[PDB]
Amino acid sequence: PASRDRKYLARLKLPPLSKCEALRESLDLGFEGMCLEQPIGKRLFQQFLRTHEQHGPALQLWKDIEDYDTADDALRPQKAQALRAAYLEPQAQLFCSFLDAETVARARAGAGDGLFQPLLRAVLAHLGQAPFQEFLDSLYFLRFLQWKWLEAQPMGEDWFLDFRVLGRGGFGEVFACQMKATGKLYACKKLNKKRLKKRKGYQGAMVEKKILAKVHSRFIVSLAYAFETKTDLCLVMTIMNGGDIRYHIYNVDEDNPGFQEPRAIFYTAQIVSGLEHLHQRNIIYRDLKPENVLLDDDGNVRISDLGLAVELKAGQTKTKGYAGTPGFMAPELLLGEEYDFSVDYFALGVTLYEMIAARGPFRARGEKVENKELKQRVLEQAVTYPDKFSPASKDFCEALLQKDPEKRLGFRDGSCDGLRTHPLFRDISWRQLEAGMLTPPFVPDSRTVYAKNIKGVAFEKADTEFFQEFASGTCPIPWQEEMIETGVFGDLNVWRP
Ligand SMILES: CC(C)c1ccc2oc3nc(N)c(C(=O)O)cc3c(=O)c2c1
Ligand SMILES: [Cl-]
Repeated sequence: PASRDRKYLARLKLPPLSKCEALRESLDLGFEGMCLEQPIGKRLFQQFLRTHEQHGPALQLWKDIEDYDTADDALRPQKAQALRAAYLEPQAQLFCSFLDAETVARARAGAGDGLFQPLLRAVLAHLGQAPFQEFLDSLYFLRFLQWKWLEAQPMGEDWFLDFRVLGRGGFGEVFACQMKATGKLYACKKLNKKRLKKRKGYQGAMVEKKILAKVHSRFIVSLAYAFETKTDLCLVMTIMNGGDIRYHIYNVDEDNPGFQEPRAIFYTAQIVSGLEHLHQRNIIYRDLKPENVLLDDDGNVRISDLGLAVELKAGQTKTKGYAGTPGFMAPELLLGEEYDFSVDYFALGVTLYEMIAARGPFRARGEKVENKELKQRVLEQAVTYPDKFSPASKDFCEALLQKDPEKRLGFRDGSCDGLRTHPLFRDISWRQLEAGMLTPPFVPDSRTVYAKNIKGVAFEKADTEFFQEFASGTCPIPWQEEMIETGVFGDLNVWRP
């Protein structure tokens, strides 16, 4: 697919303003939701602030804090100094007068990791008041509505060209496809309708869809579009051309398999960030393993396949249910007891162990064991560590592979902050990692392909009613990201050529 389609790009055209009146009422106009969380909203909000002299200081301070948050440690002292001199001095041209004396004085002191975070909250609080109100009453808000109208237009199977098959497995096939208008590459997972019904796979598919839709993280595969065809239910999501971790452990360098420790730590840190994102939203992954951790072109990883994931309702702290992969399921799960997010951290310990050791903690390399035998080992067998493990790796895996979930390291006080402070992540800049700034340790070769692999019922009302609910359409944030990434936003959002 060495070519976008101009026929479908032509369909991406901004509507007249009258077509956006209906949308203006039936839409969440929250400041946080519109101008911070939605890329096009933020972009248009900042353009508004740019073009209004009085909001210049607040805009540039906002940008410089974000600049400081992603900068190299060597440049941070300088950028902190320049920032304070530019915005936090009464006589400075871009002095932010809207701040309190308390916040300005505070920001002028200290040089910590979380510096300017109180300052950012103060700026965003200010911007969400008067400047936001002015924005709603400006052309830039109307332009946002135009983009939102375009976002809501139908973009089903006709907008996607499948050009290669990636996998064939449980419940359907996975294709690599191109969004025709913009040319962006996606992975499309197609679930066969008849097969789903036959396996009663409605809950598992619906739950996965809803989770992928509501979650937005660089360490979890994103859902961009959800639509239906005559035969399939389709999920268009982030493509990951590097393939799964497991392949990279064993099938590159087969004479010395396993990752170098720095590389294993990098992926672990990325996985942790993904897990935290789910756990902070009361979701349990329940299927963490090398084969479900995928690599993209740049060498960054994401967790995938949320089919066994479960969301706790409000008030609920633990759940019950046998689900997962043999060798990665925690003891408390295997015993049929209640469990929380701790099960995912046990799986992380196993995942990290396998990355370094090039084998499971409970089996030798290539050993085939029956599920009853492997169940006994997880519950009873103590994990041994070969010489490739450093003191940090061993200690960390020992902490994660605790059979008792009370003694096990993981989610505490609404975060993984306690886990981050382990000496294993000594050389990891969490701040840059989470912003996707860190250079990955290994970059996959685009030439190289990192993989192996190769009834009649009628539909009722409840089936079609379910499929429409499933086919929720375009996911707002991933779509906006796409419009910007591909330059379609820049191209259509002009004023004077
Ligand atoms: C055939 C192999 C080299 C390959 C290349 C790209 C891939 O891109 C993917 N993207 C996804 N979102 C998911 C997923 O959502 O599970 C899975 C894959 C692959 O398996 C996958 C496998
Ligand atoms: Cl205006």
